[PDB]
Amino acid sequence: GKCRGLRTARKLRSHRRDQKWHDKQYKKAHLGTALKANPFGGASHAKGIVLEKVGVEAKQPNSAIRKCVRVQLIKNGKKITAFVPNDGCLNFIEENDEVLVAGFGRKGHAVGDIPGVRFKVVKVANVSLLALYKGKKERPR
Amino acid sequence: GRMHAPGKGLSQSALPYRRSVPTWLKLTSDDVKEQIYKLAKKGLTPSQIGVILRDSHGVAQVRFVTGNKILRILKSKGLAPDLPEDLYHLIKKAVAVRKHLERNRKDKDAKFRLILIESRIHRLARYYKTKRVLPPNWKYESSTASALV
Amino acid sequence: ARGPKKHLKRVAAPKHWMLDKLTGVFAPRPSTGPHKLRECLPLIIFLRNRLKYALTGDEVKKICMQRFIKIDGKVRTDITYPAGFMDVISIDKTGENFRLIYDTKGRFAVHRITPEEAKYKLCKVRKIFVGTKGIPHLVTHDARTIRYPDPLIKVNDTIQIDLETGKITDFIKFDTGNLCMVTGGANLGRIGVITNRERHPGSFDVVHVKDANGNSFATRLSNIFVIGKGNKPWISLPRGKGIRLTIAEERDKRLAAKQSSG
Amino acid sequence: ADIQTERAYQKQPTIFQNKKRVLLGETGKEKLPRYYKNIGLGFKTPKEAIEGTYIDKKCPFTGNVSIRGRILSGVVTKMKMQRTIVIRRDYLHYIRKYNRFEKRHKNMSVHLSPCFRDVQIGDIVTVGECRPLSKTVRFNVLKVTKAAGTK
Amino acid sequence: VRMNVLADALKSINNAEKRGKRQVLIRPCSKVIVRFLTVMMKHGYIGEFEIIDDHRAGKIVVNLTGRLNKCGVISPRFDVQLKDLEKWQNNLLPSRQFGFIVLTTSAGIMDHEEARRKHTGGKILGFFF
RNA sequence: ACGGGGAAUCAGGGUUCGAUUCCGGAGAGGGAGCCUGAGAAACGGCUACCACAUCCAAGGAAGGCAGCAGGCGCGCAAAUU
RNA sequence: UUAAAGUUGCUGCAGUUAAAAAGCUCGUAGUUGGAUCUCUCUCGGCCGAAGCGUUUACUUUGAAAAAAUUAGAGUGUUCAAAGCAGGCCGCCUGGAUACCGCAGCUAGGAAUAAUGGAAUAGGACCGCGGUUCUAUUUUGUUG
RNA sequence: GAAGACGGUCGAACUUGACUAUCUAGAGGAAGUAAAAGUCGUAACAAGGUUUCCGUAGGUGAACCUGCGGAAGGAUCAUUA
Repeated sequence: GKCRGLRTARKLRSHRRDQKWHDKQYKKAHLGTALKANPFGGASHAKGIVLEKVGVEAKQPNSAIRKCVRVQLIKNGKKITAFVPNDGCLNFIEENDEVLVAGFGRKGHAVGDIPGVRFKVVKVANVSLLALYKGKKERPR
Repeated sequence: GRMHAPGKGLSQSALPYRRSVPTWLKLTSDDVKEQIYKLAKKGLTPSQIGVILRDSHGVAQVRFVTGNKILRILKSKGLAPDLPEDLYHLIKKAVAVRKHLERNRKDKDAKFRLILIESRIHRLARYYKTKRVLPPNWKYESSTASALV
Repeated sequence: ARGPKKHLKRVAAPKHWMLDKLTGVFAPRPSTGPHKLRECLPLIIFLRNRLKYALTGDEVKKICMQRFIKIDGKVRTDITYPAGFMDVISIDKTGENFRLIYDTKGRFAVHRITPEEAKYKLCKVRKIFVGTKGIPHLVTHDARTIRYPDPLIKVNDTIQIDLETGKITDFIKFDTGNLCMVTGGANLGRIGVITNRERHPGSFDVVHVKDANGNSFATRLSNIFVIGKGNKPWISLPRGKGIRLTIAEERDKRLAAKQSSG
Repeated sequence: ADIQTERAYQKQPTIFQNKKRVLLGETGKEKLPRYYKNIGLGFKTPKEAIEGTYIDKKCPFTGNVSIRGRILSGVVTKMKMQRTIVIRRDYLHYIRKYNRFEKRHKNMSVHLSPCFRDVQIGDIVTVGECRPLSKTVRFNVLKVTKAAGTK
Repeated sequence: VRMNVLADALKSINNAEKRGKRQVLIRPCSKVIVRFLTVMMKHGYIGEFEIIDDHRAGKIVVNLTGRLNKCGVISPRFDVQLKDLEKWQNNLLPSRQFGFIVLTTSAGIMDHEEARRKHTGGKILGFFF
């Protein structure tokens, strides 16, 4: 049972803040060891420079080749594999290009089919991928 | 439920409702006090004097006849011990466990049974130091206890 | 900071000046004078905001610089001179005379007064000390020091000052049964008879006051200004008589006073 | 000589103790008049303050301190210094979330005058606020009531 | 050990309205039990009861009507200001129409409807409906 | 992590944010020392040292935008010399 | 980041088998603890001072708590978000009010909960005597 | 009454040690990670072909095996005067 006195608030307030630490949603946002491990550092987006186009394989029950891009981030030098989303969207990218990268949507976890990929390309060469895919703009060289 | 035992046992005395000294008792309160002085000069505890008057002299409760209980009679006449009755019987019991223990070192039963008699002594010495029946520096030391009893 | 502040922000102004939000960043910042800056009404707010004589804070300069304004019978050419409680403002070019008295809602009021009354004001005695070859002094709440006072003037009483000469004419003492105005707190501007004064030595005296309708209230002793001996005020009173209406009957007064129209 | 243990001369500084006397003054009595004063909040000056020979410049009955501010209380814990003791105040702090309290305590070093002699630890004492007397001491002992386990 | 005699004397009379009995024995009685029981009786929840006087601490025999749904104790006896009584009688009572919270004010052990009239706060003792 | 007044969400309880226009603190590249004055350990004052850096005829001279604009750099990220 | 999350649980979770009760016992701090007990003395004009009683927690009232924000009153910004303005044919207005935890002041209550009060009576209330210090009036002023 | 000196004090800073901490060039090997549908038995789930599981010691190609002591989460809630 729980303690239930009237002078027991120090037992109550301090049992909770030790028991709060077994909460993995609490710990991953308060310990600080998973924000120095995050490649962004707690930003929504980041920019980088494309090293190469590595295309990685889908997971078990369904087969395709997810076309990704190996990015090296500007602000801390870290490296990142980001997913180039729609079809024919690797054909707007060459090597050594500057790419704004987002998260995939699961807040630092992989999104189902793709293994170990937590980011997706947003803009290439300071123009948007939705502007290139839908033909609204032209790829600047 | 008993303190240092797992037994939850129910056995005690049941005092009656009628609080008065009964009809047949032909002893006044002064005669009962005079009996108590002799039975204490014989060297009996307050827990033994109340038994002898109940069995032989027909006194049900001395608190009901005299108006006062046993220990406040002896401590007002002066014939009372310094350390109280139940603290004596624990100290005297912890001597005989400790005295027997130097003969038989391997007895790990009475080594455990000594600590229960030990831990009951400090529960009572604390209470008597609080109610100031003992002086506030009395401590049970395991070596001097042969000369306390 | 390093040394004293010279500006006042507008939101940080006293609430009773009733300056709106959107006219500027700064508020008029009263000059040092007889009154605390939380307990005063600057002369720029009395001319521009209350009386609507001026329209900008340059016309108050143009009015005061013609020496048209006397505050307690001395001509004042500072527009941020702190006028406070019981101060007489004589404008002689138009012919009006005002006295700054609180009204029932914790603000000041435009209280026009007769020039037969404008020759005197009341002050409250704040500290009495001897000195300088044994000569006794007063200090009032206007910092007016009046040496050689009457020996029956003590602390927390009320004198009556003649404003052309500076001398005391007659006084009221602190007693029960005297008519008092509250000059601070949440009962500010309220007029009632002193019922009781509870002493708390090493702390503040509490002075229970009784209305003319029966509404009792209390204050600390420093928010107490003895106005009259008995029940007769030695100054005039505003349109409301220092008697605070609760908001229900304050509504009833409006919704019954609009029905006199046509 | 029972006062002058220091390296300078302990002297109550308001009292002049070198008045010239006549033959009925030297043969009559060597009388040192003492300075005492009344703390104004209903604390009785002890007879030791009016009959003593101690000299203390921070005693609230015979020295140069005036008691003004908060008047508080606490129980004595450690009397191991020269003229000053350690009292602990006990209080309950309300935690709002849990609607419960918690035991709390704070210590005060506080000046004990020599008029309050025979003070044992563990009894309630009224303290009174004055100016800083040392780095940590700002209260002065005003009256000492004894713990209920006395007689 | 028996901390809270009013707690064991209400779950004795809670557990017997379940089992359908017409009388409870509740030993031992304090006088906070007799004040609490008299408030339930005055609102028709309980009926007549008898205090058996042995010299130790009394027992009570309470005749039960079949009208009590729940009888409860609050532990610890939290302090309840009158501006915070609405939250308590919304957490503890089934509706705005019936049921009472018993609190011990300085004007006596009373309901929450009595304590609102006499304008009093207190410490919450328990509830019944 | 500058603190408060406060802000978001919310049945009741709560949780999280509060650099940011009001009050209070601190600081003018980093430490340190002063002059004047009612008030400064002041930087749109001075004197040093450490760090940068402008002119120079090479002997010297002058610096301090976390004021308003504006520039570079940084960055996902912010306006008119 | 907040709700959803009664998936951090004070309200309000769980612990045989789903994650989980320490091998057992003693033990200091902490936390929690059984019944019980129905305002007066020296003064001023019967009404105020002064004292309390053992000390508190609790509860209710009071006074003190910056403005802006929040709630909320009044007001046809052309509606509204706002604003503190406006209205009538020189006058008549308004610029309210609530909320402002804990700690600290104040006054009433006395249930609950802590705590004292005499047990080798150096105990209460009475009038009786002694010892030591000593007030300042008394002897037309004066030592 | 200027320069300048003795001494005091405040104290930036410099030099060399120790303790560290961080930015930086380098063979060697190290561990886990991305898969693997690659080869030998078949430890386990049926009495899973030596019931299984737990602690603890020893030996191996390895799932493991064996000595001691438990438990049933067993394959018996039971075995006759």
